[PDB]
Amino acid sequence: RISNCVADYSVLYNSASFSTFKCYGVSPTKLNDLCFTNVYADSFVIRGD
Amino acid sequence: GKLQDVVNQNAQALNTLVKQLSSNFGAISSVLNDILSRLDPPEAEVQID
Amino acid sequence: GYQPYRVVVLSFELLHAPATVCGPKKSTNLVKNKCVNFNFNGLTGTGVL
Repeated sequence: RISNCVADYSVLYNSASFSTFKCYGVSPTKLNDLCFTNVYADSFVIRGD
Repeated sequence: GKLQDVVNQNAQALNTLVKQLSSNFGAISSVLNDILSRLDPPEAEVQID
Repeated sequence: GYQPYRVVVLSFELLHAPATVCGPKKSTNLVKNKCVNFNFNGLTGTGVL
C-alpha cells in the first residue's frame, strides 16, 4: 500500500524498459495531473502469453 | 389549485431535468469535467457520447 | 511468448474521501472573486471562488 507520496508517473512511463503499460479508466500520460486517495501496488511473475 | 398545480408541474419537470445530470447513462462518471480530466480524447470520446 | 514477465498492477481508488497521493504539480497562490479555472487535489472546474 502506497500513500502520501508525490507519485511521478511521468518519469516512470517514459522508460523504454517496460514492455507492457496498459491503463484502464485513466489515460497513461494524464496520470500526472490527478490526485489519488491510496494506490495499491501488486507484484508477481507470470509467463508471456 | 388550478394555478398552483401548473407551477408545481413546471418546477418538478425542471427538477427532474436537473437531476438527469447526475446520471451516468453508462459512462464511468457523470461529471463531464472529470472524465475529460482523466481520459485521453480518443477513448474519452465514447464516454462523452 | 513463454519467457517470464514481471508484472506490477497499480490500482487507483477514487472515492468521496480525502486525497493523499498527488502528482507533483507545484501549488500556487489563491485568487478570490475572479473567474478562474481551478484544480483542487484532482477536482477540476471553472468558476469564481
